[PDB]
Amino acid sequence: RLSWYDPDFQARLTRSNSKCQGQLEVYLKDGWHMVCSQSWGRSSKQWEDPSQASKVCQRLNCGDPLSLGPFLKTYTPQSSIICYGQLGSFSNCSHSRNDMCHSLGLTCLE
Repeated sequence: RLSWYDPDFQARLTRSNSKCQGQLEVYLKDGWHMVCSQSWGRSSKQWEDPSQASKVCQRLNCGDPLSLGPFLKTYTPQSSIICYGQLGSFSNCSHSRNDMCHSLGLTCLE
């Protein structure tokens, strides 16, 4: 129903320090929500493929994705969400009602 690949899909990297390097904030029906790096059954450790987020970096007019994984620990049990299913699908995600939520970060080139 919703994927980060859709042209209708809206996302931003949180202010943080650089607009091409921050926490992944995505647009849901409700509104903007941060993604927790415990989503899609993935663990809070840097996985080997950041390229799946090239389209996201493109949406923010940034360059190629350098890294994609747990970027710091912001903690906001309401704004941060956890999706279940297939990596990339944001089809009705759940709130991070857990005692170990980590921030998902995307680093795109300038």
